[PDB]
Amino acid sequence: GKAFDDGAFTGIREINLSYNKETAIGDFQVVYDLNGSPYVGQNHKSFITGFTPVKISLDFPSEYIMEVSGYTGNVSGYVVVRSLTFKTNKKTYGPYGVTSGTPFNLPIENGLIVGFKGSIGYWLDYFSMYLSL
Amino acid sequence: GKAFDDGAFTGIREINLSYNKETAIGDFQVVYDLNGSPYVGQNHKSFITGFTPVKISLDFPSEYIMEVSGYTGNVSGYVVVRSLTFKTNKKTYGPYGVTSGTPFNLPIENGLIVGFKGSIGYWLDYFSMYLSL
Amino acid sequence: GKAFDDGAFTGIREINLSYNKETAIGDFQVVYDLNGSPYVGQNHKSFITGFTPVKISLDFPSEYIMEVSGYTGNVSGYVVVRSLTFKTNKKTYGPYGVTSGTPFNLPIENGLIVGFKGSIGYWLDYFSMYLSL
Amino acid sequence: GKAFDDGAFTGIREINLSYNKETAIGDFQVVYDLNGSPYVGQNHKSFITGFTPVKISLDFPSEYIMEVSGYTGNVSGYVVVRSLTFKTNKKTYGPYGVTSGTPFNLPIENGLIVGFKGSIGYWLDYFSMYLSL
Amino acid sequence: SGISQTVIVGPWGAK
Amino acid sequence: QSGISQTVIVGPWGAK
Amino acid sequence: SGISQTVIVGPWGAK
Amino acid sequence: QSGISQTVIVGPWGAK
Ligand SMILES: Cc1cc(=O)oc2cc(O[C@@H]3O[C@H](CO)[C@H](O)[C@H](O)[C@H]3O)ccc12
Repeated sequence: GKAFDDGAFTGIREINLSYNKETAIGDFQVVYDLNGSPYVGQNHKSFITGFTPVKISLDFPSEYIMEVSGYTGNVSGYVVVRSLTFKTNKKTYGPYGVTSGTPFNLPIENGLIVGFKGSIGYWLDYFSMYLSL
Repeated sequence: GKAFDDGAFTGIREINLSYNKETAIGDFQVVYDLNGSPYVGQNHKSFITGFTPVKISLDFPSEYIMEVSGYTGNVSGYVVVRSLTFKTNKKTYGPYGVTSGTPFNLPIENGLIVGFKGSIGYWLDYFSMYLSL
Repeated sequence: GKAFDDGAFTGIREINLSYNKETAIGDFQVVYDLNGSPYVGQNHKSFITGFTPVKISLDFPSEYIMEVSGYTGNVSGYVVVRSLTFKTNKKTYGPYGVTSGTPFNLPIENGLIVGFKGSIGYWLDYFSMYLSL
Repeated sequence: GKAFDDGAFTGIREINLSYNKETAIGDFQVVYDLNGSPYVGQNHKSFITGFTPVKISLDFPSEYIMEVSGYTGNVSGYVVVRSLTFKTNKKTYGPYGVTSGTPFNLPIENGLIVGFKGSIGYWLDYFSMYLSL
Repeated sequence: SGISQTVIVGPWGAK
Repeated sequence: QSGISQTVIVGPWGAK
Repeated sequence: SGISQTVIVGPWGAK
Repeated sequence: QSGISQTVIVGPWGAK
């Protein structure tokens, strides 16, 4: 797939993603906060299309992500991120995608997700998160 | 379980734990680094005995943990940490305890684990990790 | 004067400032790094003209500021920043302005300047720096 | 002088210093906070004695240092820290010593002093501060 | 306040 | 916390 | 170097 | 990359 790396920002305003209920997560794009102004991140797109788009618009700055969870599994012989869920201090968003395979979860007691990196082919292959105070 | 919270330090020198394959992780104790000197954390003991002890003595500061993983699961009707694995830049320690239940993993691309907190009853109920640059 | 606050970034690529050899610092503008891309900071302009411009182009990322120093003092009845000097791991830029009044200095043993804020009227009235690892 | 380096802690509970109003700052010892508990730092002592001791007992955690300032000057052929003042969010402690020579100051808009290093011979030669969020 | 802060991830396990 | 990341800031130097 | 660094956790998924 | 946590350090002040 195509590796991406947004780097680190001061916060998250909006998450745009896409998914298919029979395969996996496809596209991913974040609207970051940068020093109190919105910064529209690169749109990281699947090599294919036909996904269902989702916009998660957070009530920034009071609302923030406290846990990212999901499932990784096999789609056409590739290990990919099949589903994501985003839990904030106020609401849960998801699950989006297919909830089967190996679960993973990153709960945060203190600190913030401030950036994402990863790789996307037909589907989101893998991802990592920048964390800060 | 009894809550514990070591707080944050400079790094990790040694992890002392105990486990039983039939059940879960029992005791947990960490020797931290504090500004280049060993800091002997409190031994957080299980309420019961019968565990196998494990001492993970790291080659500090050349060797440091790059991934913590394990499994949570039901033992005698309690959700607990059944298994832990510590992967460093040098080698892999574990799994200690059966790898059955709900997996979790915290790989670290950049940064260090500098502290642990959690709760231990008969078994390790839950834990969190302090991370720093 | 007029307050400004660039916020925090990944590093510093260029500083563009103006000064007068009989008065103080005037204009101040910074090209930051933001996750590997230049971020063109707003030009914070003096209310008055007559300054000499200087462009401090750093060999980012191998070259970075290790000490900022200067003088603060009276100009036309106002306490302003009269002089600045920027010392990097590779060379010294300045003094710019007038080396008179009360000296100040911020040497960095570990860490980076990642942002500036302050206020400029006829001259740079005051400034602060964001620091990060 | 003998170099010292306490490293970094959670915050500051007490500063013990000594000075002579004819010479300079003599001894320096900090009681840190380490994860909610007091940690008694090494006592950094001058090669000579005769100084007047002072104890700055902070109302930790509500009271914290916002600015450190002082003067460096020549005493009997040695360039040393002749004077220190600690300003907290509650009050000003000092100046202790002789307010003569070249001034320096470290004001903090956001963050905490969490550690000291430096060098002491007959007098405090120099010092640096660890800063953290 | 006067107490330093650190990123904390977790908890994993019960509750 | 809030959703806004924090940074150490030193200063100001200049006018009070 | 002159590049600020940040804690990064992951990756989760392939490889 | 080492197993030692790092922190911002400012200074020195005094004699340098
Ligand atoms: C009935 C029973 C059976 C058994 O095998 O173990 C326990 C343990 C008990 O104490 C609990 O320890 C757990 C798990 O670590 C929790 O921390 C819980 O809060 C403790 O009370 C109680 C009954 C049994």
